[PDB]
Amino acid sequence: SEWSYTNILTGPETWHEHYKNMCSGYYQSPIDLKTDISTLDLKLKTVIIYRNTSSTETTTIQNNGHSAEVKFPRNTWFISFDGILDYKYEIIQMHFHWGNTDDRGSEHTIDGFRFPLEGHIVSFRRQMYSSPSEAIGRPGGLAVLGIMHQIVESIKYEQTAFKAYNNFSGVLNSQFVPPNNSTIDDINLALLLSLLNPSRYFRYLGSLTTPPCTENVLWTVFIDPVLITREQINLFRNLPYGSNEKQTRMGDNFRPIQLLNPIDTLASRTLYRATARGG
Amino acid sequence: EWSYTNILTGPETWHEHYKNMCSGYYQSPIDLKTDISTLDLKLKTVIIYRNTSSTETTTIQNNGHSAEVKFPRNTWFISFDGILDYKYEIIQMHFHWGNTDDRGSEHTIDGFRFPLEGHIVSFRRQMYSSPSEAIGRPGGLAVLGIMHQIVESIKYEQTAFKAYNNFSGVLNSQFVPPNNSTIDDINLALLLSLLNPSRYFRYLGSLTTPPCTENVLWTVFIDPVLITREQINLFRNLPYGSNEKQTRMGDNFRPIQLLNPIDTLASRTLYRATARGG
Ligand SMILES: *[C@@H]1O[C@H](CO)[C@@H](O[C@@H]2O[C@H](CO)[C@@H](O)[C@H](O)[C@H]2NC(C)=O)[C@H](O)[C@H]1NC(C)=O
Ligand SMILES: NS(=O)(=O)c1ccc(CCNC(=S)Nc2ccc(I)cc2)cc1
Ligand SMILES: NS(=O)(=O)c1ccc(CCNC(=S)Nc2ccc(I)cc2)cc1
Ligand SMILES: *[C@@H]1O[C@H](CO)[C@@H](O)[C@H](O)[C@H]1NC(C)=O
Ligand SMILES: *[C@@H]1O[C@H](CO)[C@@H](O)[C@H](O)[C@H]1NC(C)=O
Ligand SMILES: *[C@@H]1O[C@H](CO)[C@@H](O)[C@H](O)[C@H]1NC(C)=O
Ligand SMILES: *[C@@H]1O[C@H](CO)[C@@H](O)[C@H](O)[C@H]1NC(C)=O
Ligand SMILES: [Zn+2]
Ligand SMILES: [Zn+2]
Repeated sequence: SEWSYTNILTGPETWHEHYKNMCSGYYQSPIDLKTDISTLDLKLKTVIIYRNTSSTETTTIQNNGHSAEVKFPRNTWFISFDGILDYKYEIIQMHFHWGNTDDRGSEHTIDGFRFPLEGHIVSFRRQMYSSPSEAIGRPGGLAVLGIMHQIVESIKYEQTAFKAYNNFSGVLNSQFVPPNNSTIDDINLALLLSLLNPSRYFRYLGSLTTPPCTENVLWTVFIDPVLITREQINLFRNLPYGSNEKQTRMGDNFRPIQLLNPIDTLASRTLYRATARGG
Repeated sequence: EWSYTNILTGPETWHEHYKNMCSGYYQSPIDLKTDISTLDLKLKTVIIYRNTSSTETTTIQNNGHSAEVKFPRNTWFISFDGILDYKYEIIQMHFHWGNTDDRGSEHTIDGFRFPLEGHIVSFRRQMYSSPSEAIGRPGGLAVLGIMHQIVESIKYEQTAFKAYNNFSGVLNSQFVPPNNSTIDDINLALLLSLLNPSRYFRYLGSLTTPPCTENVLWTVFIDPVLITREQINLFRNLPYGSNEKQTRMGDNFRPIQLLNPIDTLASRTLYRATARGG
């Protein structure tokens, strides 16, 4: 509402001035994920996403004016980074970033390459913090998974990411206006993760990619994309932007690339990478 | 003599010309049916791993029916149980593709054909001392099926051809049968990391070319690795062998077989694996 992607008064170039804590920082996201300048760390294990089977509550999705954001009910979806299914990270939401055109859209790049859509699965560190509102603002409170998606011409519906999303229960269209929300069938996040290799990813400490760009995010970005069709990406593009945006249709809702180590950093960060127990 | 495209020697005739075992009831490929398969949680992630002290060369041949990578002995292995103790040793990798982008794979998944199916062939070194003893004996072989799908937008480094090191450029019109060329080693571990190695169909079946021996433990990964139209067209530049009717190599896949033909004496089951978590 005080920031946008496309209105030059409030757009990404202004965030460092409008939200200095912390959009002016030097641990910002997204970054270029560079295979050659990253350190392989064999101790980083396969990611698991898993559901509390006795959870009953509804999932919703909202056009928040900046993105399409799925809101998961509490105590329902989890991430494990350590092989133990003990509720260390609890998923809160998933939102999406895409392009006006198929050659751009993602926040992260991989060796300079932009994907048409990047999904962000946002969790809080339940191991330490009892609620999301406690975690969102505090050191080390968040972990986000970045899921790239690529467009293919030939695929069965059932093998695309939209199958895991249950097609968003058909809710995406021009009438889905900010700030409306709608109930949807649940997203099968375990199926989504099975559509890529969950051992192969970049890992680094960074930030939220929208203001206030808090530097409290443990980032994991999977290298292999899940697959969607051109028709599916088009469903996002019919969403309208909020009125504080210049462009009418929602698209190009991604932040410009940040450096891993701007010149003013007082302690450099390292980009790590993981791969499966093999090779 | 056999072929894919000559109606006189082609797949419809294999059951008669090679009755052992192309007339059997445990033949491959099959349609891999998600709904009519049994999830078996005990089936673990597949690992491919290299003996880092091997230095022997890899080669590729146009054998007249496919392009076949031949790996040196004692070099590349598969583990299905998480232990790296050389139970399965990889022998070769070959490929099946179509004249057009909408067919080419031997297996289907829920009826869908992919443009290119790779077959990583290994022998059960746990029981048999050499590829030549395992290839015609019970339980001798295990093959991995790798589906590939065409994308328009991708960097070369993220395509399967990075793992293949472009086959050192040997895929071209002048690569005539039965020439063989030395190639850079194929990074099969990287290839496997391009898909989810816990998510696969598993069943007992057969070689997909004569003599169709019924001694193959099949593993077919569900998620495809990615290639470009340019890359698929390289395979289509290869010439077929002189006993094919078609000139350029393509449609070198066997028709779909049933999991359980009517005459079967003991039905087989299609299994499915997925990663721990859900
Ligand atoms: C997935 O969701 C979309 C809606 O977001 C469905 O698209 C609709 O298709 C029918 C016409 O056959 C009409 O209701 C509308 O023209 C479409 N909506 C828009 C905006 O395109 C689509 O059918 C769904 N797909 C599946 C497989 O369920
Ligand atoms: N693009 S990104 O992935 O880097 C990113 C992620 C998240 C944010 C905003 C945080 N707000 C949340 S999750 N609110 C919230 C959380 C719990 C509850 I109960 C109510 C509200 C910004 C950017
Ligand atoms: N399409 S398929 O994947 O079902 C399939 C069909 C046919 C074969 C049999 C080929 N025999 C081999 S591997 N001879 C061989 C033995 C030792 C050596 I050194 C080199 C080669 C294998 C796989
Ligand atoms: C699982 O769901 C039940 C009922 O909603 C809930 O009371 C329980 O706490 C949940 N378990 C978690 C969050 O680990
Ligand atoms: C979502 O929509 C309804 C109906 O318009 C509204 O009353 C409700 O408070 C909204 N809830 C959320 C999740 O913001
Ligand atoms: C690995 O290769 C070395 C040297 O090439 C060889 O002597 C050794 O047997 C191999 N290890 C195996 C096959 O397990
Ligand atoms: C493989 O193919 C393309 C050539 O057009 C290229 O960009 C890539 O560098 C080649 N790599 C090797 C190892 O030859
Ligand atoms: Zn985001
Ligand atoms: Zn084969």
